[PDB]
Amino acid sequence: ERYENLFAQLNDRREGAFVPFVTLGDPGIEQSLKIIDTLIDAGADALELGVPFSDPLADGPTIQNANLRAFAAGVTPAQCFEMLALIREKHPTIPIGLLMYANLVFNNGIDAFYARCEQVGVDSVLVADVPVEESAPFRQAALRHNIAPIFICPPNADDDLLRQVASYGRGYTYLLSRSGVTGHHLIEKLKEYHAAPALQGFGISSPEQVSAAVRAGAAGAISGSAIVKIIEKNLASPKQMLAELRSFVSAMKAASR
Amino acid sequence: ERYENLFAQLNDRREGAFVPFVTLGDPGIEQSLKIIDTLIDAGADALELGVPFSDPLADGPTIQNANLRAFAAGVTPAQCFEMLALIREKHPTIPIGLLMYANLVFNNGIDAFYARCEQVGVDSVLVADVPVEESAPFRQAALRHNIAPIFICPPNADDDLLRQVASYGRGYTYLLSRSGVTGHHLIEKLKEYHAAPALQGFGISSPEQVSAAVRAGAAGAISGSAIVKIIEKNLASPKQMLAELRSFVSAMKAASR
Amino acid sequence: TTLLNPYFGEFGGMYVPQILMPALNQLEEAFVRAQKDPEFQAQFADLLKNYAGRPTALTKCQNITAGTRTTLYLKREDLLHGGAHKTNQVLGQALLAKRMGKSEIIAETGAGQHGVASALASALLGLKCRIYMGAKDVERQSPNVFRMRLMGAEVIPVHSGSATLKDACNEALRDWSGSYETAHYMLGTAAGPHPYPTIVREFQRMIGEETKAQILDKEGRLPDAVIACVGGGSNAIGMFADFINDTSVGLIGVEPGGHGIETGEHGAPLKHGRVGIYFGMKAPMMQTADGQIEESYSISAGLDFPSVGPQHAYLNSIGRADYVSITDDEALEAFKTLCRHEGIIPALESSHALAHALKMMREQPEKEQLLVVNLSGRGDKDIFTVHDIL
Amino acid sequence: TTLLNPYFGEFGGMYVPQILMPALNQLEEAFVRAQKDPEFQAQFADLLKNYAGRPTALTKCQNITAGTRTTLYLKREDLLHGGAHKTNQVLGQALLAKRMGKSEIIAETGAGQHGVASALASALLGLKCRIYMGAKDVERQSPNVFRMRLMGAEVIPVHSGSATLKDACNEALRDWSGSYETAHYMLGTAAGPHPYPTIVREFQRMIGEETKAQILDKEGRLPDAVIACVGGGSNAIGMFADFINDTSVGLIGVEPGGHGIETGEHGAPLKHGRVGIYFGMKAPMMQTADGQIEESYSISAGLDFPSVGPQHAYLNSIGRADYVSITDDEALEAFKTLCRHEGIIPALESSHALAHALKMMREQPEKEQLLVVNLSGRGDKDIFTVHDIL
Ligand SMILES: Cc1ncc(COP(=O)(O)O)c(CN[C@@H](CO)C(=O)O)c1O
Ligand SMILES: Cc1ncc(COP(=O)(O)O)c(CN[C@@H](CO)C(=O)O)c1O
Ligand SMILES: O=P(O)(O)OCCNS(=O)(=O)c1ccc2ccccc2c1
Ligand SMILES: O=P(O)(O)OCCNS(=O)(=O)c1ccc2ccccc2c1
Ligand code: NA
Ligand code: NA
Repeated sequence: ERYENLFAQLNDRREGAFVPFVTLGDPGIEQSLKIIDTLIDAGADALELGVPFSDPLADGPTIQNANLRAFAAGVTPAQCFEMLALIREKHPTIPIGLLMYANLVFNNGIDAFYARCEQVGVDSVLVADVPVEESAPFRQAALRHNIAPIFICPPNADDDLLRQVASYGRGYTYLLSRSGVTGHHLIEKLKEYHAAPALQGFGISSPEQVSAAVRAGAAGAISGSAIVKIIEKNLASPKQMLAELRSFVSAMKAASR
Repeated sequence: ERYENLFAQLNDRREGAFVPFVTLGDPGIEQSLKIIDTLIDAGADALELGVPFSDPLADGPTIQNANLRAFAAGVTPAQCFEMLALIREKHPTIPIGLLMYANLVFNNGIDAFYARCEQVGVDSVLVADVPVEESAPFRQAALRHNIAPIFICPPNADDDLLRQVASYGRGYTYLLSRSGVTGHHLIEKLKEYHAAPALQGFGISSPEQVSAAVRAGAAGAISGSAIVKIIEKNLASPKQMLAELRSFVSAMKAASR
Repeated sequence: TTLLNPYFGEFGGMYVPQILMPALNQLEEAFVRAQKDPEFQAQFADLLKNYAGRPTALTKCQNITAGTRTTLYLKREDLLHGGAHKTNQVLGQALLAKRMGKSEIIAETGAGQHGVASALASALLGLKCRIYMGAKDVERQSPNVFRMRLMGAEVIPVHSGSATLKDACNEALRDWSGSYETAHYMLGTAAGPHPYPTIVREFQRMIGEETKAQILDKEGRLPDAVIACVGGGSNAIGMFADFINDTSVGLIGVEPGGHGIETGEHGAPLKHGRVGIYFGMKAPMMQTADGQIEESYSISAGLDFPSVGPQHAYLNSIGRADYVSITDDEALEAFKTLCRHEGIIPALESSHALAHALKMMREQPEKEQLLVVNLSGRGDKDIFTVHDIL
Repeated sequence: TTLLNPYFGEFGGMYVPQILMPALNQLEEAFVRAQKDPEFQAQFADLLKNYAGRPTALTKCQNITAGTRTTLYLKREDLLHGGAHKTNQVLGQALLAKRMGKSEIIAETGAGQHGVASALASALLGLKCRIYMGAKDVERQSPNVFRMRLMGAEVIPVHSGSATLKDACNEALRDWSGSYETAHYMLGTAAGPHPYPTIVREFQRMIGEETKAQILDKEGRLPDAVIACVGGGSNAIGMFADFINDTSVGLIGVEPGGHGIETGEHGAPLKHGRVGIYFGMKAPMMQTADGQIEESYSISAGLDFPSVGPQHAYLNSIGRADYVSITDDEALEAFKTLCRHEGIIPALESSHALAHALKMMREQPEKEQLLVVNLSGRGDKDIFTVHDIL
């Protein structure tokens, strides 16, 4: 719902979307809530929020430490959902996507997890370690609760995969910039198969990359490590952290217009 | 020669022989020469002198340490022969027997070793690790140089061995008191086979043992560890050492009369 | 779609990032083809026989069972080159890597035994080997770390997470997600995403196959039960496999009970954990009420995998195999007993299996039973640990 | 008189105190009878196969000889239970002790490998085992000392003399001289008084017998030369024995050269010592100009016997076998090379034999030659030593 409206609005302005990623609770619940508000006020079209997990086997050192810092603050999934409800109560239209690891979704029941997402106002869920091959129960539960299940389109994806990602995905299609962990042709075929708008992710850390993605045909770009890095080098300076995050996000978003 | 005369003399007095053992050079060349003179002046009928060897595998802790002390003084086989010449120059009739380990005899030639023994005045040689089975070259070289080759008669010796020991031995027959290392029927059979006079050794440390051996039919008794023990517990007291050795030897010899 | 079933009942699967699926598909296809290739089988057999030392003996204990009606045999994997069963399957996986045209090997290790096995196989077969190991484990396994480097392997400490096995497992998958084109991930146990639980079982199956032939030759019948410790499940499934269809043969897996199940300090997820999804598979695991992955505690470093192979969870579910636990103290007693009565020093991991056999014997001394314990490895490596404790 | 010849040419004999001759005669008779007893041979074979793990593999190096015309095989005694060839003959001697009705075992050890072998055999066969070890060696071999005690053996430090192997050898004979009635002296090498050089050879002969059968099966011909390190001479004579009558097969023994023959700090009495009489035999030894017995120096503790088996001195004298030396540095290089290119960690003792094979290959790379190196033991025990040096 919120994604469909956002992209419809952005399309009318001939601009791409800039979506930053952060770990909920990093470096703390209070500072994280302030970081998130700064991102939105700086120009973020949507958010990608990670729930701290013990074993983020799909993330590089930057996010690894983001998760570690959050755990140092005692951040738990229950507290993350409390944060999410608060964020939605403050910002009614911004699309909110969660970056999850399968066990946190499966833990108390898959259906129950997506039901909770729907009640706090979450818009999409990307389960990092669930490939299309194991996605059935997750995508089904997502749809039953009006949550967009995010699918990943790798750079070496074959036609078969493209069709599956286009048919099963919702909200937006995740376009991997490369293989590995966090730290043109596929775009056209996705549109041919009526796939959800594509958002390029992984390695996006500069304004020109945001402009390149949009010109390539993508609906926008996602940036994580670049954002988290600003947090990790300003821990002792809360204010400056927010100031630098704002300058960064404003620069990235400007590149999408 | 000297053994034959000693036993002939002792027999005429109806007394047994008391033969003490010491390691040449223990605790030093000078003190050893003084120890030896004290033993003789105390009543020793003969002497059993050991040449310090690195691996006395037939001796217990007492003699082991005697050898060690001698090595600490840098005592060598060459110096032992110098000591032996001096001892003989001072005491012309006392029988002198050496306690050797095979390698020291074999080292510079077996024949050469016995030749040296003859030139300094040694009377017998007992090679601790040479059984009758390997004795040929040693006994032959001994006889060629008028040295008595000492053979060992174990407590569990069979008739075959008794005959060999009686035929090959000279000077005196060594009668083992027990098995192991340093720390009646056989006697009679030895006499039946015209064996050299028997001297009991191993474990002899008291006057009554000397009297028991003589009454059993032996021509005398040998005592080592008991003698060496007096040395090892009076190192810091040279004089008292000689005094205690004298009292000990005089007591042992008295038991033989 | 896959060529083989990725699941054992509800357990298993391929829960890895989308980017890693091509690597799993390629590996499964290479495995299926290799299994039908007489040339591959011949090369594998030659290495097992002339390099590793197979077949390993099946030793009858003649002192430890005195006074009872138990007859105990020990499958001697402690005599295999390397000192543990790990060597069997690394040789197979190394050949697979070469079959796919891979020149690099990625491996994870906790106790370091699999690390050493991976390094020796890579040295022999000319593969560039890099090993990930939790920083905490590297500190506690200096000997094994040096052996890996001596054999040309690159050891990489992992400081993330709890700095242990699970963290090394994550790093391995992170590395592979961006290097699978030229590197093969040599997983060390019968767990992880399909096809690994299947591949590791088939490459360890000779343990059970030999045991069956040997016990039939020596006793003229199958054992009443085969017993094996369960860390990740490789030595146990290797012993169990050929006996699964022999319904009369009991299959007993022994998880580490640590300081006692009730203390919470153990490594028995199959019977005392909760099903979850991690390390590419759906299986029972050590995890918090929230769903965070925890570590497995045991006196033995080798029984540290915080989850368990999916086939074991399946065999347990249908009642074909039974799983139990043995505490640190019970394993220590079994270790000392084998040393003194049979002159064999067992790995502390293997001592858990032996400890359960001893219990079966001691609890019912007049029960006639023929048992085989898989002695997964030798315990020279545990001498210091046993010494300090004692 | 004896049943068998106590001499190999001028070397050998029974140079022990008269009191010990009955024990040697009894042992020789028990040995001769056992060698003609099918039941004894069957028991020995059963232990070797089902307990120790025989036959051991014959491994073809596929990397270390690349670029040369040398084909190298390694007889894998490192895979035998215990980790060294020592296990073979202790099992045989333990059976002999029981045949004579003995209940106690006396053993000497330097590196501790034979000590461990003696302890494991005694634990298995129910014999009371006491082991003499020089105090200096006990300090440098804490691991092995603990393994011996774990297996029920009594370890006794010897502080006399230089506090090393030769001193332990003396203590063993001192003990036996007064306990031979109920205790058997399990000598650890092919040296000492007759019948030991003969008994140890016959109880290690399977090394060569297997090698011959294996090389004929694999290459269809006998090797050009078999190479083995020589401490006391047991692993070497075990490998040489079955090939002595095969005149075309070279027999090469490798003594430790230590820091270099010219430095005087070595352990090569056969080629650089002088014949003497000690430890019950006439053989070449490390001794001073005066005739005092000295110690053998080598980076490897196992090549510490200060003399050498009489049969080796004899084989050298008649030109049937050739003896050479290898320095600490040459052995270290061979150790590192095998680890990195074949994935096998060799004992530092065995590394001396490998080092000479490598020299034969490297000095004449285009010379076609088929060589077999006896890998007497594994080198996990030498990891720390190699580590500190490097
Ligand atoms: C002798 C022995 N027996 C049992 C096990 C447990 O694993 P398994 O259950 O896969 O057989 C191990 C594992 N060792 C793993 C985990 O520490 C390693 O990385 O070396 C072992 O080394
Ligand atoms: C692996 C290996 N290879 C070679 C040798 C040398 O002896 P050998 O010459 O008798 O074969 C040893 C001996 N070790 C002796 C002396 O230290 C011991 O008491 O354990 C060994 O342990
Ligand atoms: O700038 P970065 O850090 O390189 O990449 C941004 C990642 N954040 S994310 O979008 O929340 C994200 C995280 C991990 C994933 C695993 C595999 C499929 C896609 C993923 C998406
Ligand atoms: O009192 P002790 O020390 O027990 O015994 C005295 C030994 N001295 S000795 O006579 O020189 C002597 C020493 C060692 C021997 C080895 C075996 C044959 C006989 C021997 C004689
Ligand atoms: Na486990
Ligand atoms: Na030697």
